[PDB]
Amino acid sequence: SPSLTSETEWVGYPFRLFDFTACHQSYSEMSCSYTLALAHAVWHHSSIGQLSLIPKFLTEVLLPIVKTEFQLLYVYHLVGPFLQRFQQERTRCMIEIGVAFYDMLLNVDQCSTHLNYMDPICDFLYHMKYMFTGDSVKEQVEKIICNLKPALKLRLRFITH
Amino acid sequence: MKRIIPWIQQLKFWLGQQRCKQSIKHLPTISSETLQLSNYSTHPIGNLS
Amino acid sequence: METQLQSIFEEVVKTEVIEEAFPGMFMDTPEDEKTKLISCLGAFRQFWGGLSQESHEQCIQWIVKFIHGQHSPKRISFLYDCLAMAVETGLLPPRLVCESLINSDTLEWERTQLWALTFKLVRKIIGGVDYKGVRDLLKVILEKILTIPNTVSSAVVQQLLAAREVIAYILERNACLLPAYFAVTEIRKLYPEGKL
Repeated sequence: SPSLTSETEWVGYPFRLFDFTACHQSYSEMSCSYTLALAHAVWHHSSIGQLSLIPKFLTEVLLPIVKTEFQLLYVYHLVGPFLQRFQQERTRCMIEIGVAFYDMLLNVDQCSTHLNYMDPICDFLYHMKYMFTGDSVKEQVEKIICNLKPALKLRLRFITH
Repeated sequence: MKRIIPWIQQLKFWLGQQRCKQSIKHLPTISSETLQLSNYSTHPIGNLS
Repeated sequence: METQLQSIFEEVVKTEVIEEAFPGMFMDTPEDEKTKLISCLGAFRQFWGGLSQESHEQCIQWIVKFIHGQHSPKRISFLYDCLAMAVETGLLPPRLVCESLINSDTLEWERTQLWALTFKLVRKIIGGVDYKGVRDLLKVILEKILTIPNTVSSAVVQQLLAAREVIAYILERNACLLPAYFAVTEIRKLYPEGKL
């Protein structure tokens, strides 16, 4: 969309923008927060055979179009709550989603000058490691981590252990 | 002849010790040029001339 | 060996204090003060050059109980400078010193000068610990800060605040001593939701 890629004319803290409960005051943005809410409502009710089409959709459709930081945070806000379901019931897809997260982080670190939100991204990745993946993602992550810019590498250095 | 100049510098320091050991002859001291104590490579006493 | 440790430590404190006690130009103040500290560090290095790995920590508990048993703050700061150069030169693993410093039960908040000098030294030597050790140190420092009352005296507050700079240094995001997720996990394990 123009609201995630080109115009951050409303560039309000995206962790407000993707909070749907903003609908309390009449400040819901658009399909951004609305499709985030409906996607969570649909995937919350989905069987695991229906959720398991998410990794293909990430690594085949979303990964060639995530270019800026708002799209990366939107994909994190979109998929991140269901790693509990994947880690409980089907563990291939949690690993594939972890690799897809690091790949999108690589594309946004390359195709952008600087990140304003490197700290929530880094804390999300540490939370995903220490809660869900652990150390199944070792060899394939370090190629991605070594290609990042210095500040992100400085905060992400503890991933490799 | 040209090896007199390495010697003269060696004869400075020797003479210096003479001028110290004549100095402290009336006070109650014991002078020495070598002190065999341990440490010697960590203490600044190792890092002296 | 315990007696040997006692002898070396006693003689170092007494000697360095007394020769410096009379200021007959004995010293040149700038980095020669650093050299007298090097002198205590070398005396500590000789003492350490004689010990096994498994015996590496009970001697350190003896060192810290001997430092905390002192009363003169100049004596305490001189032995803390000795411990600082003993860590800095690479002789001592910089996790055992910090743990035995904080978990020493003589470290109470009423010993305010001991509190200040101890947490000053831990601020000096915490930068080399690995991150899991930094996490356990964060936990024990928070539990040490938790024993202070709601009200303390108005003079002891600045010397009490020396632990706050260690806490601010650990939870600083640019220094990156540990992953910040570990820091908020230890904090929220100690201050759960609803607790100030």
